[PDB]
Amino acid sequence: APQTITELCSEYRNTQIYTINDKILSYTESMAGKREMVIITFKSGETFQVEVPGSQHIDSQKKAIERMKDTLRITYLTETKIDKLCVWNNKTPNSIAAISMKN
Amino acid sequence: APQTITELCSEYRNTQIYTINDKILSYTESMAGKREMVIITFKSGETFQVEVPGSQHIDSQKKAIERMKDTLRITYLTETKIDKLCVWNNKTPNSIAAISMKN
Amino acid sequence: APQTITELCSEYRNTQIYTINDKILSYTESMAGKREMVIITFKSGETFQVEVPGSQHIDSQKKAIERMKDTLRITYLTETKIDKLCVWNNKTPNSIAAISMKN
Amino acid sequence: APQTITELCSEYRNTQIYTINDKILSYTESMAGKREMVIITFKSGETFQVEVPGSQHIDSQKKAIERMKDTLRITYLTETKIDKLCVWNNKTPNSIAAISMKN
Amino acid sequence: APQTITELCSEYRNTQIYTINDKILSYTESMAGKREMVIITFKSGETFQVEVPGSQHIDSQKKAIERMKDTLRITYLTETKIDKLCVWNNKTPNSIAAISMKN
Ligand SMILES: O=C(NCCCN1CCOCC1)c1cc(O[C@H]2O[C@H](CO)[C@H](O)[C@H](O)[C@H]2O)cc([N+](=O)[O-])c1
Ligand SMILES: O=C(NCCCN1CCOCC1)c1cc(O[C@H]2O[C@H](CO)[C@H](O)[C@H](O)[C@H]2O)cc([N+](=O)[O-])c1
Ligand SMILES: O=C(NCCCN1CCOCC1)c1cc(O[C@H]2O[C@H](CO)[C@H](O)[C@H](O)[C@H]2O)cc([N+](=O)[O-])c1
Ligand SMILES: O=C(NCCCN1CCOCC1)c1cc(O[C@H]2O[C@H](CO)[C@H](O)[C@H](O)[C@H]2O)cc([N+](=O)[O-])c1
Ligand SMILES: O=C(NCCCN1CCOCC1)c1cc(O[C@H]2O[C@H](CO)[C@H](O)[C@H](O)[C@H]2O)cc([N+](=O)[O-])c1
Repeated sequence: APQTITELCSEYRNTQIYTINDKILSYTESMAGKREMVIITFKSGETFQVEVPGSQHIDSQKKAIERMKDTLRITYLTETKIDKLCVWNNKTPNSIAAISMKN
Repeated sequence: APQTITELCSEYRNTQIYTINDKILSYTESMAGKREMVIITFKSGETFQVEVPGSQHIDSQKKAIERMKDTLRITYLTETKIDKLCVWNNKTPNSIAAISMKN
Repeated sequence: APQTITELCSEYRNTQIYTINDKILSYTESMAGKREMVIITFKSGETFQVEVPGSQHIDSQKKAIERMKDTLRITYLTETKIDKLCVWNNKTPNSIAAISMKN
Repeated sequence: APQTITELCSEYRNTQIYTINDKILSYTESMAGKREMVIITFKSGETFQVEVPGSQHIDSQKKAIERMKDTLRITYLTETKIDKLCVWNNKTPNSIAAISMKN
Repeated sequence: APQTITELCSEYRNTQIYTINDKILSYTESMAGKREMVIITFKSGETFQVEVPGSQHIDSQKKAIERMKDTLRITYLTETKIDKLCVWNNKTPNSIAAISMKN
């Protein structure tokens, strides 16, 4: 198994590592029909999404998708600094695949 | 996908943005039969609900309605200030579709 | 839908509002068969329960009961003041139907 | 329904009330197969468990057990004082049936 | 049942105890297909994972795995000291079987 996020990220196509080194600036969450997602932004101006669960996801990614949204909400509320994000760049906003934080 | 709550809100009929910029003043939660809902208020007098899950909701919203109430409760308890609410105004009190927070 | 817990509570029979305006003095949780419940008490001597899920409850009340026990646990832990309780008074200890909290 | 942890504890066979009135010293959590359990210890010497789910539990006890582990984790992390524990003494280490915490 | 994590660890083959006595240095989480896992590292250089659920895991272990990720994120967030880790050493990074924390 991978041992860092850089590594996990280079196993997939259309992705990229973003070095954040910052807390989340805004948290957006929606429960509207077909728009059940989370958007975050940074002071740098970047915007990321956790995508609405869809046909592109495998079954084992569904619980992971709710956990990610859980993680982002709590990271926002505690002002925890995020280290890196591994994101899919064929979407807009770019879509979160993985996250890392370090103390 | 949408990049902000406002853009997401304007994909729906019967919605409107309230710019709150404030901590929730009060939190109500009910488990009584047919009234399984949350009600929040602001220092302004604005009252909002998370509707009781129903016929108007599609399957993918069911987890999202539950996430939304988890969000409103921890927001209330931490005194986190809400930025904007995207709400349906064909309900009374108005019904939340999406919420955003900024630090 | 109702806009306050008092209005909400008044839609049911065998219910009354308790105005607490105080933090929970003790929290009790049980996983014992047939007594899967939470009990809370106040410095006033008042005692209240979240009842065991039973044939009195309908379908949609199942997650709400779990949410209400989660809420009482975090309210206890953060020493958050409860404003009112809407309870069913045909049970002892009286049974929580709804909770509000003001900040 | 019972009104305190002691009345509730008296309804079962093989139980006993421990009045610890102290935080949890250590928290151990396992996901190893057939040992999916929580163990806690206190300064005064005792060691208690949350049993691995099994046929001795009825169906409404499955969610209760998960809740109980949730509670012991947060209680540990916050140093919340546990007042009493209703435990079954026909297991080793003794097994949690109920806990109480007080202000 | 085992009374400590070292007694529980030694019931399993291909396991060993890591005495960390330290707070988690980095927390990594991924929702990418087939890498639905969590990775933690320590100031000492040590690196550990929560494997992706698979056929080596029995159903009772599926909930325990979600529980273990939940525990690592909140442990990370609150800077809590991890006392010991019981890990499977036939995997890289080594895989968490059990965790323990004290004061
Ligand atoms: O490039 C991909 N996989 C390539 C193999 C990587 N590898 C898989 C086996 O174990 C080790 C890691 C790969 C790309 C994927 O990509 C797609 O779905 C994503 C959401 O997951 C995003 O929506 C992304 O925009 C989209 O293009 C999806 C999956 N998937 O959800 O199964 C795999
Ligand atoms: O305005 C709607 N359609 C607008 C399309 C926006 N959407 C973006 C993604 O691509 C699909 C279309 C729209 C209105 C809806 O409306 C209704 O349900 C809401 C709760 O869901 C509220 O209760 C609202 O008061 C009620 O009128 C419901 C849905 N729905 O639950 O599926 C869509
Ligand atoms: O909560 C109930 N919901 C079922 C229908 C609810 N309905 C829609 C919303 O506004 C008013 C009434 C409901 C609760 C009722 O109350 C009963 O169940 C409760 C738990 O739900 C309590 O245990 C209470 O002690 C018990 O007497 C009785 C009836 N009944 O006789 O129909 C309905
Ligand atoms: O928890 C039990 N609840 C089921 C019945 C509850 N009872 C119904 C009426 O209101 C008062 C309490 C119950 C527990 C019992 O105890 C058994 O299971 C427990 C876990 O739940 C512990 O593992 C304990 O060590 C074990 O002996 C034994 C019986 N029994 O031998 O019949 C019932
Ligand atoms: O080999 C295993 N069990 C077999 C023991 C059966 N038993 C042997 C002697 O006594 C009488 C009968 C066995 C191997 C295990 O290990 C396997 O799965 C683990 C996760 O569960 C890890 O992924 C690990 O790396 C992998 O080897 C784990 C378990 N487990 O978590 O239950 C059991």
